[PDB]
Amino acid sequence: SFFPELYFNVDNGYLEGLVRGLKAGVLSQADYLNLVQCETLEDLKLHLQSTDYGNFLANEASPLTVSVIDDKLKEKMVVEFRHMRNHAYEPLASFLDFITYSYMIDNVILLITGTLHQRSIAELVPKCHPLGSFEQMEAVNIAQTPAELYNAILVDTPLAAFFQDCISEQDLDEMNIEIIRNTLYKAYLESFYKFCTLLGGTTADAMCPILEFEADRRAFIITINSFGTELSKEDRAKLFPHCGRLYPEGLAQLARADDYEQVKNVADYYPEYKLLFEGAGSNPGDKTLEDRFFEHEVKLNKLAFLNQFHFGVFYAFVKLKEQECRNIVWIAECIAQRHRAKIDNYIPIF
Amino acid sequence: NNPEYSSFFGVMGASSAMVFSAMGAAYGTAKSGTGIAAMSVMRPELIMKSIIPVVMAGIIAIYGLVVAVLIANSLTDGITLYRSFLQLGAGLSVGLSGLAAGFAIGIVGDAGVRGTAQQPRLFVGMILILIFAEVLGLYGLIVALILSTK
Amino acid sequence: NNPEYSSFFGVMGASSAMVFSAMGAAYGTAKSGTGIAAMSVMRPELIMKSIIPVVMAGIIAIYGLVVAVLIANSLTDGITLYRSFLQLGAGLSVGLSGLAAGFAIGIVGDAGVRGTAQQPRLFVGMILILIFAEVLGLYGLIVALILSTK
Amino acid sequence: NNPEYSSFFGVMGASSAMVFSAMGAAYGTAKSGTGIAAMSVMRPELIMKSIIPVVMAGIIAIYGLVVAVLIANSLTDGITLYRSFLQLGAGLSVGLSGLAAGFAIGIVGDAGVRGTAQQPRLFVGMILILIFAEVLGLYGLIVALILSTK
Amino acid sequence: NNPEYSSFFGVMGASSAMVFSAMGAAYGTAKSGTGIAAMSVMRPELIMKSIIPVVMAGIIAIYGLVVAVLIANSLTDGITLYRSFLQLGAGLSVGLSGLAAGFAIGIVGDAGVRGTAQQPRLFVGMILILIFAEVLGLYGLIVALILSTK
Amino acid sequence: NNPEYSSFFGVMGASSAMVFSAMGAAYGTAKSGTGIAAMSVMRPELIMKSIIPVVMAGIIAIYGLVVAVLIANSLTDGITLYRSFLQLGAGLSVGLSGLAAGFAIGIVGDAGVRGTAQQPRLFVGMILILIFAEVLGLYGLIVALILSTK
Amino acid sequence: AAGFAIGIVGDAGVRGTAQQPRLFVGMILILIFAEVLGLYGLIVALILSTK
Amino acid sequence: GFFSPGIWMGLLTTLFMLFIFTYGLHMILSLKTMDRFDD
Amino acid sequence: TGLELLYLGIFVAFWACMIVVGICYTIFDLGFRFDVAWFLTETSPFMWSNLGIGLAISLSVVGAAWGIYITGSSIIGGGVKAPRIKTKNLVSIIFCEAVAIYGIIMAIVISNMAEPFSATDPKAIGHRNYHAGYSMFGAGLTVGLSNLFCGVCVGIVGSGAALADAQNPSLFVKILIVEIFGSAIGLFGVIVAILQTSRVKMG
Ligand SMILES: CCCCCCCCCCCCCCCCCC(=O)OC[C@H](COP(=O)([O-])OCC[N+](C)(C)C)OC(=O)CCCCCCCCCCCCCCCCC
Ligand SMILES: CCCCCCCCCCCCCCCCCC(=O)OC[C@H](COP(=O)([O-])OCC[N+](C)(C)C)OC(=O)CCCCCCCCCCCCCCCCC
Ligand SMILES: CCCCCCCCCCCCCCCCCC(=O)OC[C@H](COP(=O)([O-])OCC[N+](C)(C)C)OC(=O)CCCCCCCCCCCCCCCCC
Ligand SMILES: CCCCCCCCCCCCCCCCCC(=O)OC[C@H](COP(=O)([O-])OCC[N+](C)(C)C)OC(=O)CCCCCCCCCCCCCCCCC
Ligand SMILES: CCCCCCCCCCCCCCCCCCCC(=O)O[C@H](COC(=O)CCCCCCCCCCCCCC)COP(=O)(O)OCCN
Ligand SMILES: CCCCCCCCCCCCCCCCCCCC(=O)O[C@H](COC(=O)CCCCCCCCCCCCCC)COP(=O)(O)OCCN
Ligand SMILES: CCCCCCCCCCCCCCCCCCCC(=O)O[C@H](COC(=O)CCCCCCCCCCCCCC)COP(=O)(O)OCCN
Ligand SMILES: CC(C)CCC[C@@H](C)[C@H]1CC[C@H]2[C@@H]3CC=C4C[C@@H](O)CC[C@]4(C)[C@H]3CC[C@]12C
Ligand SMILES: CC(C)CCC[C@@H](C)[C@H]1CC[C@H]2[C@@H]3CC=C4C[C@@H](O)CC[C@]4(C)[C@H]3CC[C@]12C
Ligand SMILES: CC(C)CCC[C@@H](C)[C@H]1CC[C@H]2[C@@H]3CC=C4C[C@@H](O)CC[C@]4(C)[C@H]3CC[C@]12C
Ligand SMILES: CC(C)CCC[C@@H](C)[C@H]1CC[C@H]2[C@@H]3CC=C4C[C@@H](O)CC[C@]4(C)[C@H]3CC[C@]12C
Ligand SMILES: CC(C)CCC[C@@H](C)[C@H]1CC[C@H]2[C@@H]3CC=C4C[C@@H](O)CC[C@]4(C)[C@H]3CC[C@]12C
Ligand SMILES: CC(C)CCC[C@@H](C)[C@H]1CC[C@H]2[C@@H]3CC=C4C[C@@H](O)CC[C@]4(C)[C@H]3CC[C@]12C
Ligand SMILES: CC(C)CCC[C@@H](C)[C@H]1CC[C@H]2[C@@H]3CC=C4C[C@@H](O)CC[C@]4(C)[C@H]3CC[C@]12C
Ligand SMILES: CC(C)CCC[C@@H](C)[C@H]1CC[C@H]2[C@@H]3CC=C4C[C@@H](O)CC[C@]4(C)[C@H]3CC[C@]12C
Ligand SMILES: CC(C)CCC[C@@H](C)[C@H]1CC[C@H]2[C@@H]3CC=C4C[C@@H](O)CC[C@]4(C)[C@H]3CC[C@]12C
Repeated sequence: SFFPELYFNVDNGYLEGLVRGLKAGVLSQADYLNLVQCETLEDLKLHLQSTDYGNFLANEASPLTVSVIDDKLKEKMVVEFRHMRNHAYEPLASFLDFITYSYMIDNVILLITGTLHQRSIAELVPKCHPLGSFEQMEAVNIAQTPAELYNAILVDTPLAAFFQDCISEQDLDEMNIEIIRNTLYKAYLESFYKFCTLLGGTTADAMCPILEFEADRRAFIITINSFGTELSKEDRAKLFPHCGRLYPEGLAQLARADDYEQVKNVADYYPEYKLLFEGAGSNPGDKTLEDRFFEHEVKLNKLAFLNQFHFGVFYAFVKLKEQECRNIVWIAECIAQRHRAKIDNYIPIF
Repeated sequence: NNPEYSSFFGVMGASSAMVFSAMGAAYGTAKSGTGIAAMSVMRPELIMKSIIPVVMAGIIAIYGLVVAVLIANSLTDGITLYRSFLQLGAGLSVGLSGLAAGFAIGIVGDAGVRGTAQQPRLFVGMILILIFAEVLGLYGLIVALILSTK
Repeated sequence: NNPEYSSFFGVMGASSAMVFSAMGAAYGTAKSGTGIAAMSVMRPELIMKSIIPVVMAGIIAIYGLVVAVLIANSLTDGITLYRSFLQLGAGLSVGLSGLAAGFAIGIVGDAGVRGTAQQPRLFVGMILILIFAEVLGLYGLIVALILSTK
Repeated sequence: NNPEYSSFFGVMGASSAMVFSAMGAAYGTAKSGTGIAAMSVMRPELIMKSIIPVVMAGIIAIYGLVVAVLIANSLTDGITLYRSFLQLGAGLSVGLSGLAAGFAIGIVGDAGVRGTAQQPRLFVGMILILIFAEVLGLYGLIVALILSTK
Repeated sequence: NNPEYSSFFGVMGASSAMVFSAMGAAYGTAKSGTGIAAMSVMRPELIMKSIIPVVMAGIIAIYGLVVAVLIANSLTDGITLYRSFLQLGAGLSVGLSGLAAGFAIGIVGDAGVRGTAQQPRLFVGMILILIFAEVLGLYGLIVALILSTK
Repeated sequence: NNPEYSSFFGVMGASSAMVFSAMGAAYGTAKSGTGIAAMSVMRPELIMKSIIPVVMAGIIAIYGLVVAVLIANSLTDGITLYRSFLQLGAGLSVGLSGLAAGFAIGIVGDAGVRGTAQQPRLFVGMILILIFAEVLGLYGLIVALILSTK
Repeated sequence: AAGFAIGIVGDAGVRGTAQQPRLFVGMILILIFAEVLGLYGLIVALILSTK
Repeated sequence: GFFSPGIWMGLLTTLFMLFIFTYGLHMILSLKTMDRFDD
Repeated sequence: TGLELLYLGIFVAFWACMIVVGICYTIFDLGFRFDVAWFLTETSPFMWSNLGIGLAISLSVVGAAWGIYITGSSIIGGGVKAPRIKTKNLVSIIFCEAVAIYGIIMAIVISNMAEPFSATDPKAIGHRNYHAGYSMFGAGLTVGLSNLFCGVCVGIVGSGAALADAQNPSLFVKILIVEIFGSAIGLFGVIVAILQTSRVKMG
């Protein structure tokens, strides 16, 4: 074993304690029930004020909206993550940067989509996710030139490594943005898994399961969604990350798969995914496959907190708080639309 | 009479017993404790049951202490080179066997405690594996006693 | 008419026989325990069936103990340098063969239990591979006995 | 008459022939078992046909045992230092050649079973590669015999 | 007349000749087997035509075996220190030349088989590069034979 | 009468008491300054309060300087081996104790400056931990004052 | 050791003073504390050499 | 001889001090500076 | 991994040199030069005794500081959102420092057994003085290393305990038992060192 116990706290111990303290503030099942019992968005804020969230929503206008609540939750998480990153050192700094690459991918996809449609990049900036902000000025004032934007990404963005999967800037106008996004995400997930493995120790032990499940769920959902589309099997198989546990012949069977029944047969070989697919009834009124995978992801991120001397705590906390913000936004949506029947679809955490 | 340097190896035998058995017990207790503390936020009622691997690591420390006391009581400034070597070997045996058993107990106890938080049925399996790892230190103590008494 | 440092090599043989065998058994037990804990969350019923690797590593430790006690009882004050070297060779042979077998058992048991959670049929194949890994330590024991009872 | 340290190199030859061959066979068995467990998830019927790597890895340990037993029998009180060098060289040759052959068998068998999980026609090629990686241990055994029997 | 330790370097020459040559051949075989396993999934009918790198590594091991057996047949009790050094040098030359040749064969064979899985014309280039790597072990054998027979 | 080299150990003890204490205090100062710089961008009013860990690292350096000055003023031409090695032991004690205490002070202060920036109440807790970290080096100095004046 | 301390502290301080001008005095004090380590080394060196 | 008693004592003392200094230098070289500052 | 590469290279080179040196000394019949007797004997007992005292104190302090930083980082990090950690979990620091207190106690006990010889010939120095130096060195090693490991273990366990307390107050009282068990190892080392230096007499 790497014996991280000896040296982890030299640099990252204070942040380990800090992130665990932050995780202790994620709403529990009782708090989720209390928020569910509300009647209006104002009452939602009122109940939420008793949790760790506090007065994050007191300043904003009395006529609360789901949009306002969602933006405030996003802003709070961005602030906390930015504080942790600012107080992090080299290895944990790279870990947190890898966490942010996920949103930087979507942001660059937005940038290229707007540019190919001749829209100002500066005017596209506000829609980008805060955690993936392109503070670099090389990819700004591009004059709506896709070639200039590709060069800017390559020169002054951490995505230059993932953009070597493509062959040239003509690929931006050639390939569909979804395929670009998913190729970028495959490369990013593979690099993230490699980095975690190189870190080794408790970090690898507690983090590789999460990335592996991410890869497997990406494979499953890409297969299930590309059935009725023009996305050929050959071009689909290029989008499966190789980190998952399906790499030997599992991804191959999925690539050859031509129906949800075949996808389920492939998933059967792995019991962990077998249960998720069995519970994913997919008919109206019961948990869908995406919801089952969300439950499994939350479970894995929670188990990430049973290890101690590892960076996986930060990724798990970021994902758990993302899920919590999604849950609160969903509860606010149910309150606003008066659809109390489905108000229990939120995936609980802790 | 015997060589002036003879007692060096018996001294190092007692020291090696104590130091290496202490290393093993310390690692076992540290790993098991960092497992127990992390788990207990999730399953607070399992702490007392999960304390057992810590006790096994302490037992490794006890074996090391026993052999070290034997050597330090049987060690004199004029002990034959033969007896000094015997005590060096007994010390190395107990210390390194306890080191291995402590590493094994730390790993097994941490993993088993985390699993028991998730799977209560695994407690007995964890206890079996911990006994099997503790029997290694017991073997080391047996060999150390044979050597030191011989 | 023999050196008084002759017993040093035989004592190191006994100490190594116990120590390295214990380290290999500890690696086997630790890895197999981690595997059992990981696989027990989903498939609790397989814990006792899957405890085999720990038993095999314990048998490796027992090989080491057997050879260590044989050497310890074969030791003597006027042990010729020849017999001392024979016992050192037997101790190194058993200890390091058991160490290699313990590494093999650790890896194979981890993989086997984790797979048998997914593939029930893999149990017998894992048992065969573990038998080969144990046979390695058995070979080491045979050589150690031949060397230590000349 | 002859130096008293020759038996040390003789027993070093024996213990090396055993230990390094055991380490090579252990690595081969561990890698092959990891590969077998990985591949058997989807293709259980090949669990037994994919055990040839482990048998071919155990053959290396058998080579090492043969040389170690030969050396241990040839050992005696008055072996010339030249005969002790011969035995040490035979042991080193068999042990390290078997260690290299075990590395090669482990890697080749792991890759071969993983591939055969997807392409049945690769089994014969894997068998031939394993034979080519086993003749290395065979050559080591031949050289060890030529040195020891001399 | 001659020092009693002269044959140490001769036995080391034989052992090195075999061991390092076997290590190089084993590395070549492992790398080539990994390449063959990787390629055979898509292009299975090329396995037999692609087994060549393993054969080249086997030839390197045969070079090592030839030199080792020659040294072991020219090794005598009254071996002059000069001839012992000659044999040690021959063994090291062939062994390490074969180790380098096996490294080259492994890398080139892996790359060439992976490429030939996509570009059929690359087969002849791979054979040429493998011959150019083989001649390195051939030169090592030449030098070792010259030194041994001198 | 006494060896001409007897003063080397005392000189090196003084040099160590200075150097290792200086390294520990430098680590403490560097880590605490990093923490203070990171914190100050948002809480400028806490710089003076948070400069305490730097002062305690300076105190570690002062203990080192004191013991080094004592040994350097006690060195003499006819310094016996007894006094020389007493001073070597005192220097090692002070140097390593100050090194470890400085490491602890640096780490704890870097943590606690940032913590107090967020939570004002943590200042007293940070001070409480830091005083223990410093009295570790103080214990080293106490043993040095016992030894160098034994 | 004092050079290590001064490098780390001064780099951090000069980079953080671009953000907070009030950190200059803190950086100066920490650098003084780092320099007194070299001064202690010099004091012991003089005591020894001029002994 | 290659070594004498004084050389042996000095070498062991210098070896212990080299170990201590190597530990300290390792812990110092492991020092890292922040790459970002809070807004 | 540059520094680890340097350490590994030094280790491998040193031990390859030792292997070849031992082979040479044995094979060339020059074993009589490899006089471990002469080494242990000419090497002054004062070196061993004072290295032992220095190690007893220094390694104990090293372990105490290791554990103190390991657990204080966690205490202070957790207390940013739950300051009660600072007031409650100081017991872990107390244990980590009791390690160093044991260290100084054993340094005193060992140093009390020192005394000059006024002899240089080994026959004059005698078994009593040689064994005294060796046993003081061994006791220093025992106490220092046992205290180092116990302090590191208690620090790891205390960081775990502080992190667990940051989330649920009623857990530290049950997790302190692990700290007590880890603390017992330092006491064991102290007892063994005392037994070793029980009948030790330089003079
Ligand atoms: C690379 C990292 C940095 C270095 C860190 C490690 C440093 C290791 C410390 C080296 C000092 C070793 C002790 C030297 C004295 C013993 C020498 C000896 O046994 O020979 C003299 C002994 C005794 O000699 P003697 O007693 O007959 O000589 C008369 C006595 N004197 C000389 C004192 C007057 O045996 C011989 O005579 C052998 C002659 C041949 C020399 C063989 C030496 C072995 C090493 C040679 C190869 C190098 C190995 C490294 C390989 C490459 C790297 C992996
Ligand atoms: C704060 C700690 C910092 C880190 C540690 C660094 C400390 C280095 C201290 C100097 C080296 C001392 C080594 C041990 C010898 C001590 C002296 C002694 O007792 O000898 C008396 C002895 C007394 O002799 P004797 O009586 O024992 O010998 C028997 C009699 N004769 C000699 C006739 C056979 O004499 C000597 O001076 C012995 C020679 C020792 C030479 C050792 C070589 C050291 C090389 C220095 C390091 C390399 C420098 C280059 C670096 C390059 C750039 C990085
Ligand atoms: C792969 C690595 C390359 C192999 C070589 C490694 C480097 C070793 C060379 C180190 C430099 C030393 C050269 C000789 C120096 C002169 C010494 C001398 O005077 O000798 C007197 C010594 C000692 O004295 P003596 O024995 O000659 O005198 C008689 C002494 N009585 C009476 C007691 C018996 O003996 C010799 O004459 C030695 C001659 C040959 C020495 C050659 C070096 C020995 C080490 C060789 C390598 C060992 C490993 C071999 C296997 C490796 C396989 C990977
Ligand atoms: C890497 C992990 C550590 C293990 C390897 C290194 C171990 C030793 C390193 C320390 C320095 C060298 C120690 C030996 C010094 C020489 C002592 C001496 O001359 O006296 C011998 C003594 C006495 O020699 P003697 O000449 O007095 O002979 C006795 C003569 N009468 C009885 C008449 C007095 O006897 C021995 O031969 C003891 C065996 C030990 C010496 C050989 C050391 C072996 C080093 C490792 C290589 C092993 C070869 C096989 C390789 C494969 C291994 C699996
Ligand atoms: C540049 C930086 C500053 C300078 C470097 C300082 C730090 C490095 C120094 C550390 C020591 C390195 C060298 C070790 C040599 C090992 C033994 C060599 C064998 C040898 O030939 O020694 C014989 C004596 O040795 C004996 O009698 C055997 C004693 C062996 C004891 C070894 C213990 C220490 C090393 C290994 C353990 C390390 C852990 C700490 C204990 C020589 O015989 P002669 O002809 O001189 O004899 C004269 C009377 N017969
Ligand atoms: C492997 C091939 C065969 C090798 C055989 C020869 C012997 C080994 C020599 C090294 C061989 C490999 C080359 C390594 C070069 C040195 C280590 C890396 C570079 C280095 O030292 O720089 C940084 C440390 O700073 C420094 O430069 C500080 C180093 C100086 C300190 C000197 C004190 C130690 C004295 C030795 C005695 C202690 C013994 C302890 C066991 C480390 O960089 P990084 O890893 O942070 O960055 C990553 C890249 N560098
Ligand atoms: C496969 C790997 C290799 C395994 C093989 C073992 C390797 C061990 C390495 C150590 C060296 C080999 C041991 C045997 C050689 C001992 C030295 C013999 C040379 C000799 O004649 O010295 C006598 C003194 O030695 C003595 O009386 C010394 C007795 C003690 C020797 C053993 C000590 C080794 C160091 C152990 C440290 C363990 C540390 C544990 C943490 C002479 O003396 P004399 O009385 O005839 O003097 C007459 C003066 N006029
Ligand atoms: C099992 C561990 C924890 C120790 C607790 C039991 C103690 C009291 C027992 C266990 C093994 C025992 C030793 C076993 C062997 C012998 C040899 C015999 O001729 C005299 C007594 C002596 C030296 C025993 C002393 C007491 C002993 C150490
Ligand atoms: C007591 C519990 C822990 C069971 C484990 C047994 C251990 C601790 C003890 C108890 C009795 C002991 C034996 C009692 C008597 C002797 C005879 C002596 O000449 C050599 C040691 C030897 C052979 C002891 C070996 C170790 C031993 C078996
Ligand atoms: C269950 C307990 C006994 C431990 C398991 C290992 C046992 C079976 C081992 C450990 C040491 C072994 C003994 C060691 C030495 C000898 C001397 C030999 O000439 C006959 C066998 C005999 C008497 C062995 C019998 C088996 C033995 C007692
Ligand atoms: C399949 C079974 C037989 C293997 C397990 C038992 C092994 C360890 C036993 C069975 C018979 C034993 C052999 C029987 C008799 C002797 C003669 C003695 O002078 C040297 C040891 C030697 C040569 C034994 C070595 C170990 C041995 C091979
Ligand atoms: C499953 C396979 C590997 C088993 C085959 C093992 C073979 C290679 C072994 C078993 C016993 C061995 C023989 C045992 C003894 C001798 C006598 C010796 O003077 C020459 C070699 C020779 C004749 C050996 C040759 C190799 C040998 C036949
Ligand atoms: C697993 C099995 C099938 C592989 C073969 C292993 C057995 C049969 C081998 C290993 C060691 C071998 C022995 C090695 C040495 C000698 C001494 C020689 O003068 C006669 C043959 C004899 C006695 C060999 C007989 C066969 C032997 C016992
Ligand atoms: C035929 C191929 C497959 C090789 C398999 C057998 C090998 C490993 C063994 C079995 C019996 C062995 C032979 C048995 C006896 C001797 C006599 C001796 O003075 C020189 C070596 C020599 C000539 C051996 C060479 C190697 C040998 C031929
Ligand atoms: C396929 C592999 C095993 C081929 C091995 C290489 C063969 C061709 C080599 C290796 C050693 C060689 C032998 C070495 C020594 C002698 C003795 C000499 O008086 C006649 C030739 C003879 C008998 C050689 C014949 C060829 C030989 C057997
Ligand atoms: C496979 C082949 C090409 C590689 C070996 C090259 C051949 C041609 C070389 C290698 C070593 C050489 C031998 C080395 C030494 C001697 C001794 C001399 O008095 C007569 C020639 C003779 C007997 C040489 C003949 C040619 C030789 C055998």
